[PDB]
Amino acid sequence: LADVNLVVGGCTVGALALGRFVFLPFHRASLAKAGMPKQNGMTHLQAGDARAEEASFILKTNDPAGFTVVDVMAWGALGHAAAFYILATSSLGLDRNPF
Amino acid sequence: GIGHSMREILEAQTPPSGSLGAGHKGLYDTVNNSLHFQLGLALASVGTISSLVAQHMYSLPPYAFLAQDFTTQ
Amino acid sequence: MKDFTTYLSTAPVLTLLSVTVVAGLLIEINRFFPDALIAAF
Amino acid sequence: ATRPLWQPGVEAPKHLDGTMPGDFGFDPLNLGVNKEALNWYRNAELQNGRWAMLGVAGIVIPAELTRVGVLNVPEWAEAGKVYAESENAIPFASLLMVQLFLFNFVEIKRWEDIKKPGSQAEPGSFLGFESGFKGTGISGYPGGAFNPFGLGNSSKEAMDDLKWREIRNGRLAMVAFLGFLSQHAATGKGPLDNLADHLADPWGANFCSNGVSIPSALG
Amino acid sequence: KAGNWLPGSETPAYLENLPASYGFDPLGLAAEPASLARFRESEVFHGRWAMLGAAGVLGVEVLGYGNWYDAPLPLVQGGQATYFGASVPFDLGTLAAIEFAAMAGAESFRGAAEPEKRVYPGGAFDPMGMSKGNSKELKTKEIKNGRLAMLACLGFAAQHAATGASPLEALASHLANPMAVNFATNGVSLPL
Amino acid sequence: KAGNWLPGSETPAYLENLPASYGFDPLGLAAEPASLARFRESEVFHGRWAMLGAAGVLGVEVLGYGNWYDAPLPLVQGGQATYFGASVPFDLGTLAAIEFAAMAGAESFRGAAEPEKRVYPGGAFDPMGMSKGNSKELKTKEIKNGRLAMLACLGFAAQHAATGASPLEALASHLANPMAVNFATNGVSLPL
Amino acid sequence: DVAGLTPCSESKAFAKRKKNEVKALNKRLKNYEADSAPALALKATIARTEARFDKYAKQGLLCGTDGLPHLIADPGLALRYGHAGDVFIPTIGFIYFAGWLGYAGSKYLQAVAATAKPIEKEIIIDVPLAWKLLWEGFGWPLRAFAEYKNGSLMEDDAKITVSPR
Ligand SMILES: CC1=C[C@H](O)CC(C)(C)[C@H]1/C=C/C(C)=C/C=C/C(C)=C/C=C/C=C(C)/C=C/C=C(C)/C=C/C1=C(C)C[C@H](O)CC1(C)C
Ligand SMILES: CC1=C[C@H](O)CC(C)(C)[C@H]1/C=C/C(C)=C/C=C/C(C)=C/C=C/C=C(C)/C=C/C=C(C)/C=C/C1=C(C)C[C@H](O)CC1(C)C
Ligand SMILES: CC1=C[C@H](O)CC(C)(C)[C@H]1/C=C/C(C)=C/C=C/C(C)=C/C=C/C=C(C)/C=C/C=C(C)/C=C/C1=C(C)C[C@H](O)CC1(C)C
Ligand SMILES: CC1=C(/C=C/C(C)=C/C=C/C(C)=C/C=C/C=C(C)/C=C/C=C(C)/C=C/C2=C(C)CCCC2(C)C)C(C)(C)CCC1
Ligand SMILES: CC(=O)/C=C/C=C(C)/C=C/[C@H]1[C@H](C)CCCC1(C)C
Repeated sequence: LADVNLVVGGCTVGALALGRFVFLPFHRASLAKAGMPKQNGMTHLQAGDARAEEASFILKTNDPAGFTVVDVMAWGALGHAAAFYILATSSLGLDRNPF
Repeated sequence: GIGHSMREILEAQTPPSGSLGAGHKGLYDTVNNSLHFQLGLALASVGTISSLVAQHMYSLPPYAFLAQDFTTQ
Repeated sequence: MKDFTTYLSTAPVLTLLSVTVVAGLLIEINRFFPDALIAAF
Repeated sequence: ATRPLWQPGVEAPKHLDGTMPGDFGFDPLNLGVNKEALNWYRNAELQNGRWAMLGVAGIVIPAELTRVGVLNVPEWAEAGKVYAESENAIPFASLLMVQLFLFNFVEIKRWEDIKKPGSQAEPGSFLGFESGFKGTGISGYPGGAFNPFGLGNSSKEAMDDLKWREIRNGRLAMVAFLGFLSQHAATGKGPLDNLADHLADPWGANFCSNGVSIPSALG
Repeated sequence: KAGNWLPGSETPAYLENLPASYGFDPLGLAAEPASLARFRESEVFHGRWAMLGAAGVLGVEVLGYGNWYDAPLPLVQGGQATYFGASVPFDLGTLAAIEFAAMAGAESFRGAAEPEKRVYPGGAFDPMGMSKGNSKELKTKEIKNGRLAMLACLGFAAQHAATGASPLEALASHLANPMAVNFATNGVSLPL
Repeated sequence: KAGNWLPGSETPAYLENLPASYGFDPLGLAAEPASLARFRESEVFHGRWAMLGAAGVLGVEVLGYGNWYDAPLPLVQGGQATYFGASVPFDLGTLAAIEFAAMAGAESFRGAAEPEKRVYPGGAFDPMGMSKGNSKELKTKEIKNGRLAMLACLGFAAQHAATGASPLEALASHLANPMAVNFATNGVSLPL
Repeated sequence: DVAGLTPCSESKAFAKRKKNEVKALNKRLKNYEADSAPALALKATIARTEARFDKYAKQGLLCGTDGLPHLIADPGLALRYGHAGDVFIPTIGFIYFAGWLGYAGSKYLQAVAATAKPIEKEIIIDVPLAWKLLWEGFGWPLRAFAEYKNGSLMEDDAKITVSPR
């Protein structure tokens, strides 16, 4: 029924646009309020966990709004999940209405 | 750079009016530092799941010709 | 007489008399109103 | 203090003394030891007595008139069912809900009056009618709108006497209504019918021969 | 304060200077100042949303286009929605997507401002300039109208879930016989 | 005062200078000045509305155009409301909405004025300008006529609810047999 | 019918059970005289059994597939189908009597706790005081509610001893 290309592309573009222009302020505020995980009062890296060091390929990006590549993958994942949910629900031809 | 911090979530689960007191402040360290706390939580969950498994395998047999085997059930 | 009444007021004597009175009352209730399964009023 | 008591020779409890109307020192269960509880029970007694007086009047007067011949009304236990089978009879559930809705407002207002007598007299509460909602200082005796004829307002002793008459009549009507309930349940007849049947043969027609008060199992 | 919700009672001190306040808080939910501020903002927002919903529910039926309960049925059974008679060329998926995006942007803009701007932003939402003149009375009017609309919306939902009619039909049926057509007569509200 | 209600009673002092005052207040509803002012305005308004209603009830009947009880009857069970022997093209919904809007505006403008202007507003409301020149006697006549009209309206309602006939028929029936046709004969007013 | 239950009046198993019990009693009775003591005792037992079965069927009790009476323990369900006397009314009756005894004991303990020697009053009960308090315990619901609304029915947590955590 629904075009996989059009639905997937539209959902991914919409999710990226929402996460880059709409949900970016709240996301940044929540990230600043939460911060990195801490154990006994200090971050995992400070306690001695070398593998807990934040990756450098996300510390700073050329994007003016700070929209990192990980942000792209997260929002794209949400967009694909919604797109495939729509496609799968539209593929079924049964009556799920409680009426 | 993305995800949740369990410490902040626990420190934020403090209902106003002080009905629960300080709430869950310091619980993250109480669970992470103590191995017995984690073992107790894991044992409670595992025991409950074992009971759930026992209650679901007889009412909803998942293996073929299992309901006919009265001894095995 | 005062000492006798005081002895009759002790915990064991009073307990046995109270249990006997309650048991007797229940026995007579069941004797005159037997097989009372529900409270039919 | 030295007023008549319920049981001559027995001293009245200290929590009762002799100021409330109908104070006969009767409290063998010591239910009114607490002042707040005693006040609530006093208000409850007044309400129960007044409602019982109204009900007993509405049950005896129509029955007495019906016995004579003028004004034919059914027996009180069947009055509710008689109206139910009427043509334009209002549904029982709807009627009960409407009565409860109106009583909710009036009873809640009286409840606030019990907690604080001058509560309903708060300026601006109503459309100028709150001025007449100030009590007389004692919950359960609200002048103003009520008591339009001003009976007992001549002096404080005159009001006290009327209060005693009211409490005695209320208690008598309460006991009378309980008797009506028991009599109809034991004997499917009206109060006047029971009274007439008893006078015909008091030794052979009473509660000892109705077959309900005295269980048949014992005999 | 202007009001008391209970003439013979004492009201909380934190609900004295608030507009459209009657001291109603028997459960003491707004005891905390932060919770009180959040409740005030949420109450105004709920009142506005309920006012719009009540106006729409009554308008769709008064104008003769159907009831609020049957409005989304033609769109879920396998057709197109209707607005004033015209056929809208949108389905459930597209409608949900557009509404989600628009509401997300609008609410994100509203929720990212100052606490007072999140409830009373007269910079551009007051073109008529009615706030610059006795704003407390107007605020009281808005809150009371919103409260009435909230009660009306809950009434619409409960009445339909109990009898299955519609607001206008329910009102007409009740007016036909108030003594025998009300909540006490249906076999749902009263367990008889 | 000019009157005493109860020849030998002691009338209240707050009702000594008011027009058409007979000292009638056994329940003491006007003890407070605010309540007295509100009740005075309400009494004058009620008298005016009752005079208008009684005049209309008598006019529609003496003119052979119908009774007051059956006036809204043709609107129900179909439609069409007659006026002066003509026909008005309006239904119950439109009539109710028009009356509600007009009355709401008029009363809102009247109730928002000063306390004195809410009951005695001269100027534009007195085209003939006869208010000036001792208005106490005129006010007394107005209040008394209003009280009489109020009693007349209550009489119309009670008489129709008891006997079942309209004012003129009831008057003619009583005049025909003043001894056996009154409130005592009907089995409603006097039971025993 | 509430939960697939058939009234004992129309229950075939109930009637069969009554018939079998009476049959066994008559079989035992056949081995005696007509006016002897065992015969009279057996006849009395038969009469009691018949009366019990008739009363159970007349009271409106519900019987299951096994033919035995079943009780409905649920307000509303028992109130609308006429089974309030199964658990509801007995619950009220118990609660009342239990509260009566508990309140009488509480009042006696609190009254003797003010005496100079309360332990002796506990082992050697004061019969007149106990009798008076037992009589006063009949108004236990009113007294308990009044004490609760008064705040005297409870002890402050800061005045009760507690373990050192
Ligand atoms: C004091 C004391 C103290 C100590 O310490 C202890 C003791 C001893 C406990 C005590 C005592 C107590 C008592 C006695 C009580 C009682 C009460 C009552 C009886 C009430 C009633 C009460 C009663 C009441 C209200 C009633 C009311 C009634 C009514 C309304 C009626 C109604 C009606 C009518 C009209 C008619 C119709 O057709 C029917 C009807 C519907 C039916
Ligand atoms: C902002 C601004 C600013 C600028 O500057 C200016 C301006 C423009 C003015 C503005 C705007 C405004 C607005 C928008 C407004 C709106 C409002 C509304 C809508 C309301 C409603 C509101 C609404 C409401 C209240 C509603 C209500 C309702 C109701 C009661 C209902 C009732 C009912 C019911 C229940 C049921 C039944 O069966 C029926 C009925 C009977 C029907
Ligand atoms: C003063 C005092 C004081 C002391 O202390 C106490 C006491 C005793 C309480 C007192 C007294 C009181 C009283 C007497 C009251 C009464 C009132 C009234 C009657 C009103 C009416 C009032 C009345 C009124 C408004 C009326 C109105 C009327 C009207 C509108 C009519 C209309 C109409 C018309 C035209 C015609 C058409 O077709 C129909 C209709 C539509 C129907
Ligand atoms: C740089 C630049 C830019 C931008 C660009 C872009 C926008 C790109 C992109 C891209 C993209 C577009 C991305 C996205 C992503 C992500 C993704 C794509 C993912 C995913 C996936 C998933 C996670 C899935 C899953 C699943 C599966 C596997 C199966 C089924 C189920 C589900 C769905 C769950 C601009 C021009 C503005 C500016 C300048 C330059
Ligand atoms: C039925 C309904 O929903 C509201 C009715 C409101 C009224 C009558 C308010 C009236 C006035 C009063 C007494 C105070 C000031 C404003 C008014 C109009 C003069």
